[PDB]
Amino acid sequence: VDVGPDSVKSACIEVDIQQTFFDKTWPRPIDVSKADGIIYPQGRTYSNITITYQGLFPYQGDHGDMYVYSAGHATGT
Amino acid sequence: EDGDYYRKQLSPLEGGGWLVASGSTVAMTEQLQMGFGITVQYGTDTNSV
Amino acid sequence: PAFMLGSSVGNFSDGKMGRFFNHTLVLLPDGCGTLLRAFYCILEPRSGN
Ligand SMILES: *[C@@H]1O[C@H](CO)[C@@H](O[C@@H]2O[C@H](CO)[C@@H](O)[C@H](O)[C@H]2NC(C)=O)[C@H](O)[C@H]1NC(C)=O
Ligand SMILES: *[C@@H]1O[C@H](CO)[C@@H](O)[C@H](O)[C@H]1NC(C)=O
Repeated sequence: VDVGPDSVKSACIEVDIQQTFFDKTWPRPIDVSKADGIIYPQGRTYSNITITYQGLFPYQGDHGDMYVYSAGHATGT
Repeated sequence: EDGDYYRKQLSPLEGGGWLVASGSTVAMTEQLQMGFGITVQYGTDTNSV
Repeated sequence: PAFMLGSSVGNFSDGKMGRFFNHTLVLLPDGCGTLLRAFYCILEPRSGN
C-alpha cells in the first residue's frame, strides 16, 4: 500500500462522443530501412556489423491504430 | 474445506460461458513446511546478481 | 498518452464497454509531459453524475 491523496465531490463533468469528427486519415506506415520503432537487444550490443536477430518486432508498414485527443468545447475564455 | 467448488462469470467477448473449478486442502502439522522455486536468468540484462 | 492494461474486461453498470476488474495498470503522463506517473493498483468506479 502507498500514499494517495483522496478526491472531492463526485459529479463527473459532461462527456461527449464526436468520433465522426475524429475520423481523419494520417496514416504513417513504419519503414524498417528508416529503423523506427525497432526494439534493441535486451542485454548485448554490437558495432559496425550486420547480424540477423530473432525477437519481437512489428510488421513492415502497418497503418496501425492512430488515435488522437483534442481540446474540449470553449466559448471564449 | 475439501470438496469446495468455485466459479465466476466471463465477459461475452471472451467466448461467454462460466468458469468453474474445484479445490482441495491439506491440513497443518505442528511445524510449517513451505516450497521455494529458484530460477536464474543470464541474458535478460546486465549480469549483476 | 494515458494507458490502461488489464487481463479482465467487461461492461459498465449501464452496459457500456470499458469496465475492468481486479488489479489494473494505469499510465498517466503529467507535469506537462515531464512526469510519467504509473501504478498497478485497484480502480473503483464512482457512483455520481
Ligand atoms: C565498418 O566496417 C566496414 C566494412 O565492414 C568498413 O568499411 C570499409 O572501409 C574501408 C576503409 O575506409 C574501405 O576501404 C572499404 O571499402 C569499406 N568496406 C565497405 C564499405 O564495404 C568501415 O571502415 C568500418 N568502420 C569503421 C569506423 O571502422
Ligand atoms: C501525488 O500522488 C501520489 C500518489 O497518489 C502521492 O504519493 C503524492 O503525495 C501526491 N502529491 C501531491 C502533491 O498531492
